[PDB]
Amino acid sequence: MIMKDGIYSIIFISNEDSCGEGILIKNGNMITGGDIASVYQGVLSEDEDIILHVHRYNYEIPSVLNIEQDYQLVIPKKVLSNDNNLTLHCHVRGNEKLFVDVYAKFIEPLVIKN
Amino acid sequence: AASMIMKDGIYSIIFISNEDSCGEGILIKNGNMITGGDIASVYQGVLSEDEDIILHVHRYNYEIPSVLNIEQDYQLVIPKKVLSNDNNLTLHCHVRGNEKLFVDVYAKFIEPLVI
Amino acid sequence: DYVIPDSVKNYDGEPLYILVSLWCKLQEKWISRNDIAEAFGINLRRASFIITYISRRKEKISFRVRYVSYGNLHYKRLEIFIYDVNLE
Repeated sequence: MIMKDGIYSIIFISNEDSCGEGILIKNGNMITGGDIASVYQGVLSEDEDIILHVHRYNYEIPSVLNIEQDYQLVIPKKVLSNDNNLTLHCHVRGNEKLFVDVYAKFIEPLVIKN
Repeated sequence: AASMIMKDGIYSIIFISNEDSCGEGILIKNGNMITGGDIASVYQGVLSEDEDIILHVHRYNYEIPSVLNIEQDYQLVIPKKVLSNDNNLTLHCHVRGNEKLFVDVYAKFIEPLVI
Repeated sequence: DYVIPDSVKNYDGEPLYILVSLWCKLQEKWISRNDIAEAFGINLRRASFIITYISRRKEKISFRVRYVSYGNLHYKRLEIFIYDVNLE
């Protein structure tokens, strides 16, 4: 159905085989999260694919996609569900040959509900 | 000299315990809500808007020990006042019900929220 | 995977974090992320986590940890100094 509000840990692996770990938080249609070198935000327009903006705050550590500016990721809705496990294929906007595979694991609901 | 409600957004945090155990994480502030996590734990709290913030800490990765070496859920107390600075914050956060157990948190603002 | 410095060649069997700690002890100096990644041919994400994990194994490793200005490049980084290691 529709993805659960709460806190998720994510694992991601790119086509250039770099991998990394982060957290992700969903609060309604708002998606936010980050890892050791970059952070991300997006809104669920709930009718399209989700555009996720990736911002680098630590350039001493390379992007798993080895992009050294801000970029956008495409996440398709089709695969999002209310399960406690999720697997996602997310490519760079305007370049399908560049991508990350995400495994999301649900940890906990949110403290103030809806 | 400013109250704990300061900029909404995403923060990177570095923390060191009283026994010099450490970690790296991110933290998101959104209205009266605090959420974040690292490689082994997640944390949440409500800004009661008059008191100290109670922050609930839960470990999800049992391959890695808690930075305070606590083997169940615990709570941290985050002080009302925070004192501020330019995109930098340093916080003393002790464990609820035991003040000798604590973490020093170094937080850096990354970005506002998209909405 | 990782390489083992000639400094500690004769410890092949020990887990990575013991191996790193022992190497650190042999430097007698404040070690950062970049020092470690260099010497063990691992990437930086991995190097960071190793420091984090070591700092949580106090029954094995006796150390200190400061968070300090470098550069700069007006930032601070975690550095670690490892007193010694217990293998019994």
